[PDB]
Amino acid sequence: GSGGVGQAAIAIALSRGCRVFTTVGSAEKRAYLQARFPQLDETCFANSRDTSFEQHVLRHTAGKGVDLVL
Amino acid sequence: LYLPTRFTSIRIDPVTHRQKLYTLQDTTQAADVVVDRNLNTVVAGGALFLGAHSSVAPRRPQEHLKPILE
Repeated sequence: GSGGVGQAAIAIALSRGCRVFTTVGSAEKRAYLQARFPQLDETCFANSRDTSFEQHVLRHTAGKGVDLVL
Repeated sequence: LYLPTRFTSIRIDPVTHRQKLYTLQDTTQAADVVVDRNLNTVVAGGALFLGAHSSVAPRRPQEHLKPILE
């Protein structure tokens, strides 16, 4: 999300009112994003330098998963 | 009836394992197992499964056990 096509993907996906899940490497990027898009929960963020993001999406998704992955 | 068929990622670490283990009053040895079906992961001691997909098998009627019906 922190990056080029990331941020536009969010903004667009949000415009069409969607549950979003983004990955991001920095603790600081968590920051910029959380700011730039207010509609983001802390549930929205998982890591990106690692496989942990899977477990995370599978939790707050009740083991159903996401409808599109970018 | 369900046999194993795929694992996606097993990860065993016999060091942490020795550690994760304990001793019942029985004098026997055991450790805690946990299953997180929303994440598809079984953990116990030092062995961590991931995506351990099992699957169906046909029960084969052994007709040296057909019942006498009277």
